Amino acid sequence: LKAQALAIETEAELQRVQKVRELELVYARAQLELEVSKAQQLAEVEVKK
Amino acid sequence: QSEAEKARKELLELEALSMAVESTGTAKAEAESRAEAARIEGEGSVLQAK
Repeated sequence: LKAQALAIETEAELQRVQKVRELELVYARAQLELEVSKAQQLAEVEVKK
Repeated sequence: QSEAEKARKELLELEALSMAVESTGTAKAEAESRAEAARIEGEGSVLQAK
């Protein structure tokens, strides 16, 4: 019975963790894009100056 | 006294049988009660996990 309950709770926790981590990965990718855009723009302006 | 001991041997055999019956009955009763309680708790735990 403990194995059954452990399997149920493990599958639920794995589903939740997978969704949370995929959302976090998408957000991190967006943040990285914004960071590199800002860095390259500032580099361009300082190089031009 | 020898005749008395002759009878006492059978008396002690019967007493040993009775003692074994009593001890095994008590032990099995307590063990089965605890096992049933554990089974019910496990099924409840499965439902609570769901």
